[PDB]
Amino acid sequence: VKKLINSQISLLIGKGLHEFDSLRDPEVNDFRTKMRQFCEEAAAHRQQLGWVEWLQYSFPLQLEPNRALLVNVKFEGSEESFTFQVSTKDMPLALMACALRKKATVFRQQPEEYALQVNGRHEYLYGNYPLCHFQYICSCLHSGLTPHLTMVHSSSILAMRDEQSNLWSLEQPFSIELIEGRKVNAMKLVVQAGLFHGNEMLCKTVSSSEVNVCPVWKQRLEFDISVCDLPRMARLCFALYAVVDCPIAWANLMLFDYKDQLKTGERCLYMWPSVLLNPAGTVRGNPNTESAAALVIYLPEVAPVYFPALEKILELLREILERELYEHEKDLVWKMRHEVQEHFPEALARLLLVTKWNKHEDVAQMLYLLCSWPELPVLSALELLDFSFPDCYVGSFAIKSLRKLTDDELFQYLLQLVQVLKYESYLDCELTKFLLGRALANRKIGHFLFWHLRSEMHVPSVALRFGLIMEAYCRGSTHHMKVLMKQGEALSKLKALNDFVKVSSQKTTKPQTKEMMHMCMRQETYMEALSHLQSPLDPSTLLEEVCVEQCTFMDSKMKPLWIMYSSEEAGSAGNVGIIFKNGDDLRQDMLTLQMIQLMDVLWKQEGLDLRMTPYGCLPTGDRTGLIEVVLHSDTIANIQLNKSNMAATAAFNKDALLNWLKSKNPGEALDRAIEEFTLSCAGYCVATYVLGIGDRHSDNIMIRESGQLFHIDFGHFLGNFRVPFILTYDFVHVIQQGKTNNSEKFERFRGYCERAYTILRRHGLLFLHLFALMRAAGLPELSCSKDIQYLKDSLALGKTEEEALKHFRVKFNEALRESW
Ligand SMILES: Cn1nc(-c2cnc(N)c(-c3cnn(C(N)=O)c3)n2)nc1C1(c2ccccc2)CC1
Repeated sequence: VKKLINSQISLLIGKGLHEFDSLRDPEVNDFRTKMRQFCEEAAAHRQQLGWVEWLQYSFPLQLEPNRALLVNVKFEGSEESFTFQVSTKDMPLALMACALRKKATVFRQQPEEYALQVNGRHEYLYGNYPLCHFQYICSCLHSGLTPHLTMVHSSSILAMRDEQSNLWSLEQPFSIELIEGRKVNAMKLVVQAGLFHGNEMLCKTVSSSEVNVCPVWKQRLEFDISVCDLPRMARLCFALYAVVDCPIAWANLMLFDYKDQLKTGERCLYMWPSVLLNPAGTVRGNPNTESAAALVIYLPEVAPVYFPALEKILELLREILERELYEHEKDLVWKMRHEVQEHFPEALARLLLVTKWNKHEDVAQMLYLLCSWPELPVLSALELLDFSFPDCYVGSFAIKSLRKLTDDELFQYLLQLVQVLKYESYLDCELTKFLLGRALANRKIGHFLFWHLRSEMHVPSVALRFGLIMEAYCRGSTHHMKVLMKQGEALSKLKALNDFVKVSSQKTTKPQTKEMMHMCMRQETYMEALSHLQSPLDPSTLLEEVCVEQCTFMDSKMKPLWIMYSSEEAGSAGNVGIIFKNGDDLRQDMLTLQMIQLMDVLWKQEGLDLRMTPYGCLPTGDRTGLIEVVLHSDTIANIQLNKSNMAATAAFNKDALLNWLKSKNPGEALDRAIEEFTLSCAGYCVATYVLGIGDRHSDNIMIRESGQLFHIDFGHFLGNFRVPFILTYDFVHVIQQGKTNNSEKFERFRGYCERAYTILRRHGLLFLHLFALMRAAGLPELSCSKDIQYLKDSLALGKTEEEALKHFRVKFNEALRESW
């Protein structure tokens, strides 16, 4: 039992638990015991939660950021149902009462004892909220479907819960002895060092002696800083390069250990290959000890030297610049530090960037203001998670301020918070305890936290950390671990199936490959593995019976698979699909879609539903991911091919899109699809201009039969190949309802673009903090300031609301003139 769980975690996280112990590292050993225990206490509090609190954990509510409707209600142990004509202003409790009365009259004889489960879904409807505030109700009111819900009693939810149980006295200057190395190159070799407190130097970059390629130095490198004035998060960074410039390898390390003690004596640093100095990189050596260039160095003794505790630390024209600053302006902010705490608390980030981290008296002065610093908003707190604020007490404060994050806000920023783990100096950190804690209190946070870490297990710089966090998570969730093993089981099968489709497509016809994909899919093991799991894209979505005849593959380079599902219990809402792609990095796609989804949230909060399609996209492994099938859609390209004996047969290529809409929306149903198209077009015109989505062509823009426009293939963003605003004649034609001149519908569409644009600019900083935290990912198109800059200009964040609107009008007008 205890052994099987250990072998289950190993297979699931894709790294044997025997490997962690084989390193014999006390830090890895300390994190494992402490986090195992932390996660087991969370598991314990959970198994005692009330039945409603278990619904908030296992099935958290999907809420939207009057008018009549038909709803179908049945009960758990019967096929018998009742269809009611209720209102969007009614709470679930009233519908639950109607359902219990209709039961009493059929069965010839309390609502607070039930929850409404969404049929064939891991979704529920409970709490004091009108029906239209629920995502499932809106997805029914929009598509034209009748919600199907089952009355689940308190005892059946409790049965689920139960079945799912488990110092200053050192004034000398800092120095190291650079002994030798064991690398490969073909010239002389120089080892440049540097002391860093995040993205900033504590002193200048002291270089080494030019020793020949054949390498021994044995030099005492002296740094321009004192041993008493080393910050706790001091980072000694190295770089090895060849000269007659060519980078070879880099390596970083902390001067204090996880137990706050200054390190001694000999250190062999297994270096990471280079693409000058890299302070942002991992402080753990390359795990490929056999094929890695190593650097031996000495950490001289100073006699145990522990970093002082907080009790010792604690004992030891201004308004015009508060909206990069000069050396005199910095001195002003630092002298005024007490006034900044009391009258400008949100300016904290600017005060943290002016304190001299190269002087221990200055740090304690800053930290004294910080320990009495009032709580900052979520927006201020997301800025302090950057590697630009590396201090542990700053990070602890940032986490403290982020504790007020709702489960909806935390879920929206989970990708950025997972990325910040790459910046952490030590294994046991506040961020992990916060993620793991918040994961174990919410199965949906826990699901996605797992997939974010699992997706990168093949990346050796994070493999140890990500694997230890997943192991700690499984300790606190034995049932979920098995639920996620089922998802990896389907994915292991989709990878072997896709490898066959790849080989087969280069040897035979598509109908021949398709038929054999079906014969392989219909094998016992494939039928079991691909059916009856939760969707890695959405835990609330249940992938029940796999529809083998409806499955195929797409013709693009990597032969993506088209896997269809159906569920008897769910009805039409159970007809779902996933696209399995293997070969491309899907990280940037996920980020771009999450940023569009965030835009849709900020628009919906202000009462604007621009009819957006934020379809799921999730990396699951090495160059492997899933995309969500948006049902009843097709590319602009396909529609425009204009084939004969079809309902979309056009006399002119321009009419193809409008004829396609007419054929799918007959009669009075057409006018709504023109509005759907107009709103979605405006939202994607803003999203693509703001995010710099270039290289747009008819085969990467899609339309739903409902009229809704949306983009696919986000392989390029932030201007990478200054992208101008885009307007296609083929779309303006549809907005104008097939008229040459129609300004009434064009200006209302221009209004949508203007309104959408302004709303985004007000949260411009939120996109700025989130994209800055994202630099930790290693996306080749999100690597520097020139990438974050594109967003600063696209949103004209410097300018006022009226100045930016005119600048946008020039961008919107230049797109219209470019439209043939
Ligand atoms: C009908 N239909 N629906 C889609 C569809 C639906 N939802 C999506 N999210 C995406 C998507 C997103 N990214 N992406 C990608 N990178 O490839 C694809 N595509 N595609 C088709 C087509 C198809 C399907 C199967 C076999 C041949 C041709 C006609 C192309």
